[PDB]
Amino acid sequence: GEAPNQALLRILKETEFKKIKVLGSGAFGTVYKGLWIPEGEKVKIPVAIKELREATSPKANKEILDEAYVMASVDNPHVCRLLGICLTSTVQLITQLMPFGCLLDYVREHKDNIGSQYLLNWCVQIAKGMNYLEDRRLVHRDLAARNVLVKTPQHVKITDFGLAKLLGAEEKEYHAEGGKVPIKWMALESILHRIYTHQSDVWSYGVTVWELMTFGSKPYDGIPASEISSILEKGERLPQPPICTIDVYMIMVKCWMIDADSRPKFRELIIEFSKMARDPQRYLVIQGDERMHLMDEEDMDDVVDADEYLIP
Ligand SMILES: C#Cc1cccc(Nc2ncnc3cc(OCCOC)c(OCCOC)cc23)c1
Repeated sequence: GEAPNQALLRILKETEFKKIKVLGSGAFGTVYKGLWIPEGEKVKIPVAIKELREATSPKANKEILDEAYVMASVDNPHVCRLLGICLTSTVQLITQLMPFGCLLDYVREHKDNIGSQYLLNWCVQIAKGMNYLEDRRLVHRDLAARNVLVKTPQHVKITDFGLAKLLGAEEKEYHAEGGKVPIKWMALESILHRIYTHQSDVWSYGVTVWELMTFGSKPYDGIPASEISSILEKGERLPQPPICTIDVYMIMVKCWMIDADSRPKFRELIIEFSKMARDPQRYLVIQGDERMHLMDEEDMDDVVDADEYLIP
């Protein structure tokens, strides 16, 4: 009693796309930047191409195809979608280019120009994407700022489905196996029982929210992954970001309750952050909150311009 997944997997000819520059060569393969030019039409589509290292890997090959399967099965404005695959020596995933890269690095190199309206709209958008995934019965499993891409400063989307698992109809949770999950973003029950749920994703959503409000800080900067379970067992949690009103911080804290059902639901996070988005400054206190444009390059507020200083 399960719905057939009639998603279309598109096989694209390598001749149809012109690679142009590598965006990153991490410990997973490489991500390129290019243009997809379908033979028939008269359109040039900016795309990102992801593949593995030159030599063929056994299990890594299955993993790209697993990731292709999930990306080809989601269609939402706040989720990254697969345009298709190109069967070369190694399989290549092709998706829409998110020009401004990942959100984490984005908040880092733009701290001095990120106003409360942008922060709150991203929380709404990320919550919408996640609620969609929940409707599709998909449990992310690696939600974090690094996995949210920026199409434009006003439009972000969730990505990286490398660990995503689709749950059955009467299936409530996923039981994992190997240890390859980032500890500092996982629910307590995940670390203790390898259990994952939509509610487990909410915990990660909370942490993701923390990264944004702190403009890109590393959660538990000191503490090493091994200790995280214990500090969490003692009831410790991430600190209140300086720009955070208690209203916002209470949202992050709720996503971190021990009882998973006590945490909010993505559909509720959307409503909550949406209300706050209508009146940004009542919820986040940021020094500039616009732009913060005559570079003094000094620490002085008794400065007065010469054409305002008259005959003494
Ligand atoms: C298929 C697939 C797939 C799966 C997971 C992740 C991505 N990533 C991306 N997809 C689309 N556009 C990207 C653009 C990027 O530009 C970043 C710098 O911004 C000026 C970018 O940065 C790569 C990491 O090094 C910075 C990643 C992009 C693609």
